[PDB]
Amino acid sequence: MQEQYRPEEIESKVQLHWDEKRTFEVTEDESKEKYYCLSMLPYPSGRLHMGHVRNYTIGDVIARYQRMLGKNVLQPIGWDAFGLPAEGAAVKNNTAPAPWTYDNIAYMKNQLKMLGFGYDWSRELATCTPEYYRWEQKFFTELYKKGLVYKKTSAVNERKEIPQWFIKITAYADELLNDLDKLDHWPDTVKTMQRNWIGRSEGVEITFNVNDYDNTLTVYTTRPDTFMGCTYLAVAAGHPLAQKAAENNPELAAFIDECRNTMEKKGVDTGFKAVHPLTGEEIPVWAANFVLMEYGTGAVMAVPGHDQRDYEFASKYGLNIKPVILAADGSEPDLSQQALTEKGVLFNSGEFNGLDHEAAFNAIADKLTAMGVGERKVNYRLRDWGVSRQRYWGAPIPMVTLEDGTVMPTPDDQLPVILPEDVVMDGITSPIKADPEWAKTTVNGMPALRETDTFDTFMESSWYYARYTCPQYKEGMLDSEAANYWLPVDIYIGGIEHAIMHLLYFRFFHKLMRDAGMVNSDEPAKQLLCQGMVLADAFYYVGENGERNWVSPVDAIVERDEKGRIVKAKDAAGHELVYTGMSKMSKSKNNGIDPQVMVERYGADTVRLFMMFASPADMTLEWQESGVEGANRFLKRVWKLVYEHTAKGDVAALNVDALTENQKALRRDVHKTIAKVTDDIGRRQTFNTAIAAIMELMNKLAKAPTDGEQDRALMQEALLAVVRMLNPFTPHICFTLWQELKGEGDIDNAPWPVADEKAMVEDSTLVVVQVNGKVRAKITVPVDATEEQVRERAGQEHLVVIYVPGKLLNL
RNA sequence: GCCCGGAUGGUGGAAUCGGUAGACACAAGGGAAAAUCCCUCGGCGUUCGCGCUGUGCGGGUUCAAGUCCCGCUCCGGGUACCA
Ligand SMILES: [Mg+2]
Repeated sequence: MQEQYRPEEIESKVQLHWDEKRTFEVTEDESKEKYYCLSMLPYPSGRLHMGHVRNYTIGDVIARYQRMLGKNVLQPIGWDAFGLPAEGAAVKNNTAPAPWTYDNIAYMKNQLKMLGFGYDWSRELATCTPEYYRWEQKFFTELYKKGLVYKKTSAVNERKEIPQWFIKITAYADELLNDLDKLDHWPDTVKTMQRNWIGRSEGVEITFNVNDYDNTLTVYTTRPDTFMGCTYLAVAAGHPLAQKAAENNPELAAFIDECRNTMEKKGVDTGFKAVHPLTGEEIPVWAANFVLMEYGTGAVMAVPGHDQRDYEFASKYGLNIKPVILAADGSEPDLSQQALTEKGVLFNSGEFNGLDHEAAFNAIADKLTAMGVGERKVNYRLRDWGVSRQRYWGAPIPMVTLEDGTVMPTPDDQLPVILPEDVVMDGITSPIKADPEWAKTTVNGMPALRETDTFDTFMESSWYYARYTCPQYKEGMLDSEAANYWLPVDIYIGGIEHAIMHLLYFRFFHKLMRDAGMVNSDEPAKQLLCQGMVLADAFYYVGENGERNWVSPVDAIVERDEKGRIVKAKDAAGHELVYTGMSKMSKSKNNGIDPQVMVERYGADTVRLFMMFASPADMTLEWQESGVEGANRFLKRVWKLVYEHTAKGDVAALNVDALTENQKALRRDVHKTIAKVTDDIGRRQTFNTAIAAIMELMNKLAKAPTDGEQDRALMQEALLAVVRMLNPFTPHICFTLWQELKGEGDIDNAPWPVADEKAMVEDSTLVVVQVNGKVRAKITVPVDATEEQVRERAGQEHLVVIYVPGKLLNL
């Protein structure tokens, strides 16, 4: 055994070994309990960032630990490889998105190996290859044939009316919302975000006649109980009613054009009068900047007495404000300053007077419904999923338009529709749109023009978790047996910022696949763990020109007070720096830290250990070089204790019967430590305290004598235990130390240590004696003494009723 | 302005159970320039044994609150008129 620990001499040999033995490659083995540990797949930007390192170290810790518990563990890796950055890099360099992307995959793959992540590399996928995207193209054709796909012009952000393909995600909204109650092991924050994003709404559509106007006008309301307080209707700027009025009304015309471009209220009277269906009285119709064209019908019944936006519009333009709901105490409301918003009992409402809110809602709805001018309607904030982009670097959309004018899917025997990778980019137009020949094809015997827009990249990320189960299956999108063996994912790890995009889409996609017969479960992941951001100090100076210039913390020369807080700071050019604290990492604050640099400076194991020790997985992590150094020193001390132990040669069989009292207490701490680290990693997922627990045991182990045969036999049992406990975190050093300790086989398939129950029995326990809360004594008592026995030993104490067994007496 | 989180030593963080506050580590300081190693370290008071105090500020429950409830202050993050 070398005296010095040198990761440059250990890590790449161990990595090569994991590749040569295919250590982390797995199959669908029915004789073992499965565990699917998934980290959000990287985008191949060019190099790993510290967030990848954190995300993927947490997943690797869990994957390795679950393998040591005897489970069959799937930990897959792949590349979300289409998307926008590659077209910008292609143009800037003078290349193409494909070769740039594949070069990045190669470089980042080598980085992930250099971190020692135990992936099943046989299942590696890059989502830009036709072997991947072909199945989403087929799947999109099936969705279309099932009526879940349509095309429409919609406003994207300046503002454009762009045609797009939509998947009807709203067909599944109820279930996406309802099934959140199944998600016990997702965090409350992500669930609430999804609930609010979905925005389920129960209401009524109400249709109005409109004088001297060709069509009726339908509004959506969530408060039909306030119907007799409706003093005007309001319509979105883009509504066809406003469009019409706008032909004779230049005031309106300019308002409608103002709105197309650009929380104040703004509006123009359209001059149209709608007829109130109950009273029969005319009310004015206004165009209003606060009504969304895209939601509901894009028109509202305005009740300024009881909706604050309607109140502020009516106050500004002098429209009638009419009260129809009473205050909590049955008094008429004070509307002199703002709307009365709470649901109450109606007044000023004729036949509907005295009705409470639920009764009012129902009665006014029932009456409009029977009059043929209302109907109950559930709406959603959630929009349908717009899946097309006017971009080149993505999966082609499998639709065609025949010479006819007719629209249909690309035939089965013409899938995949292949994105050509050999292209020159002009910056301006997609190569498959710039070339008129590419879109020309033939379908059902006739000349067609095929779609040139491509899929948004969330299309590929919505199902990759499932394809990892059967990545080389050529017969379909999924081998249902393989997918149902591995799914649902046991734990999915990735940031909270994906909460209402990817983390909603993959739930939807899972359900589509369920309803196609492809999987047999309702949800794709049991547990979601959202790891915190990695932070770093940030500094700037102000130039003579008044501009802020940000300076990397490595270039900061800081000065620290008596208590170590930063009091001044300068750069080597002499600029006075202002310290802004720990801050999210960015190129803008110039405070990013390159994990490659750190891996080369300290070794992967040090970087992994620091990242798991510094803070709980779900909280923010403050990157501190003094902290990383501290981790490196710990591993060096573990290396030292093993070197000195093995230097003494082989070990006698431990004889538990003949152990000394000290020996017995020391062994007790080995086994308690095993029990805690197990519970911390396996159930609590408190990785930082699991490590602290190992460190506290080492501190004792470094003190134990090791001359007598038994002392050494005990250290052997301790160190075999420590090396295994540390292995999910620091597997390179631990792989090597296991061999030095002559552990059996490779550490990766060694059994996780189990605490010996015999080793942990206490002869005695300590009891704190308090008088009136404040501690006045401490006493040792048998782990079997009765109250009165305990309270008697209590009484005997010269300084010395509530009693917790084994813990506390308070008098 | 909304919805959802936070607040413990000089610092990151422990306290899982309402029951010994500060494990573990960093930073300091003392020990045998740099590096390693070993001991001290919440604040104040001290006759060096210890005493009083202490979890942003208030209050409620409790025999007992960092923990559970309710206010106030101050810190972060999402969401842009969804009728
Ligand atoms: Mg603090």
